[PDB]
Amino acid sequence: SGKSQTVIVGPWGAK
Amino acid sequence: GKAFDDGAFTGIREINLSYNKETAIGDFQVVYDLNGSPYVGQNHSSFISGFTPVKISLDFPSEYITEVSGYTGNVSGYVVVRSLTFKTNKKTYGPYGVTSGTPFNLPIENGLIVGFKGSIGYWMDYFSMYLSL
Ligand SMILES: CO[C@H]1O[C@H](CO)[C@H](O)[C@H](O)[C@H]1O
Repeated sequence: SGKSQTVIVGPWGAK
Repeated sequence: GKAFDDGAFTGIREINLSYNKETAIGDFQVVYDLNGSPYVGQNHSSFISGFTPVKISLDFPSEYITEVSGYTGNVSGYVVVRSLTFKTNKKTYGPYGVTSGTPFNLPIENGLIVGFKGSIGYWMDYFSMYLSL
């Protein structure tokens, strides 16, 4: 893939 | 609710949110930093009205979030984000909304919040944060 990625934490809230 | 995803940027300059002391968090919009210039994120509005607006203006880049915390809970049958608190290296903003339900907190020892995604219908249903160095 040609899109950079980042760490993502969550989600908090509805399932 | 309607999902949204801002994506990752180089920092955060300003957070505009709205809440209701009886229900939860409503509108959500961020002014990000994009390589030294502000980038105005798309406004993510609640399906309804009656909220109290709040403007959290950070002295970027000397001031930056070091902890996000809040409460999730049931509102009219829906689990939503009832409250949010943003703590910086300089000051504490919030809590905004109702502090009841199940608490959550994300203290950051090293790194930065550079982006948000989530969903808003009547109230903020959920949300995630992008993290980077
Ligand atoms: C009252 O319903 C609306 O808001 C709730 C809570 O925000 C959920 O988003 C739901 O999908 C949306 O239809």
